[PDB]
Amino acid sequence: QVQLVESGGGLVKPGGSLRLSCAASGFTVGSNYMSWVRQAPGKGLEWVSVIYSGGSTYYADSVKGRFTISRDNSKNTLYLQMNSLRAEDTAVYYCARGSSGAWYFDLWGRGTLVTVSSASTKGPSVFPLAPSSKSTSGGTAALGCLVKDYFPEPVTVSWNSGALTSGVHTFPAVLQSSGLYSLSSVVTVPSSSLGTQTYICNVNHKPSNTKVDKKVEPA
Amino acid sequence: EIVMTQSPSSLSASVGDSVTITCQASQDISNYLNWYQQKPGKAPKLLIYDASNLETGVPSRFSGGGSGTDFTLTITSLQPEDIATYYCQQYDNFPPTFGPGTKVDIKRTVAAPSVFIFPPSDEQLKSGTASVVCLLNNFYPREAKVQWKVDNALQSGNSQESVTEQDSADSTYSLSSTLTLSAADYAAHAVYACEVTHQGLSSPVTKSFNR
Repeated sequence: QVQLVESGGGLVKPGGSLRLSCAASGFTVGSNYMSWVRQAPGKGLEWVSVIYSGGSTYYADSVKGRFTISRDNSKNTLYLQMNSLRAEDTAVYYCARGSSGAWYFDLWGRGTLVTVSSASTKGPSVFPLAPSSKSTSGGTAALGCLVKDYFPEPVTVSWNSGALTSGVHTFPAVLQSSGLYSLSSVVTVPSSSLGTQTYICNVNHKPSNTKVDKKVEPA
Repeated sequence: EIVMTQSPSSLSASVGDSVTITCQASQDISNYLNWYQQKPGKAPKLLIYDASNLETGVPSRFSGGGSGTDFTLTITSLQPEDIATYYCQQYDNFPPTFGPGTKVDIKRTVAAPSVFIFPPSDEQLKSGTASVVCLLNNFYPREAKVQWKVDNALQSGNSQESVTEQDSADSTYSLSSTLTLSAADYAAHAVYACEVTHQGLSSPVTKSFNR
């Protein structure tokens, strides 16, 4: 009932421009000190900008001149305008709420991943990893989905639209020699009920706004 | 700008141990110091604010101390779910800055992997590529070795592997390996096998199939 959810991330060419949005529920952006903070390997977590309730904005030195934080109170959404993106701007971007204006970051969003590169987006192919006598052990059966050949990151995968989370393992993606990513997601379930339950992996690759629902059938 | 340091970079401990991690500011920051917990793929979560105040709903086994330039966070009965990277953060001078983080892992009993193998899907085969996948499930410690064998001949250079983060419930890991061949190459051999070595097994395990 009280959360933050970011959107807008994806592939952007150097010098390009992107707009991130962040929709709040359970509180009003117009009466809160909202911040953007990013994270990437090397520099770790990095504060980027803030907008006060009254409206003052402040920016980190590394994005002064290029980024602009804003909010529309009608939609209760918060925005980060990103111009003239550079290689080093690749990061997960989080919006975060603070109190007291002294910066605590008490509530964060899920994050949205921005990849600055000159390559091209490619959506994945999804193939079932079907349960069979070679993926059963002691009454348990393994099954999964293989999410092959996409760029850039990330791919997210749900099972049964979010209703199946026990026993799921979505593996970190690997970089294939083609420069494309591949990942697998698997689940273990009872063997005895493979004939009566249905298992569907939901694959979302928002950088190429691609969505695939793949029923995984026993072999 | 204030530089925030943290030690150790990581540590391992068992369930019930008490663990203390440290954070140093380059100069005095009073008690303007916050602690965050983050697990891989998830957003940070505020644990302690103003050096020693528990955020609402944090278990009492977390506590923080310090003032000036040295600060500590202490967990008294380490639980499997406390697996994470912990970040400290100052707000005394602009701009606020974060430490590089300390990773807390957990030890547990040796557990041998369960091993499964998946032949390529026909959907993929008709596109001319054959991926064969080997799954190692729920093992500990994380060190494990997979070898691919086609018609009993060891392979190199055509596989890739990836290990999960540590499970927040049972403190195990899982591992996925994929062997990728062309449809032409795939259809010229009979038996496909992944061979698994791990400290929980006295002899390497092999899962295979024909076709």
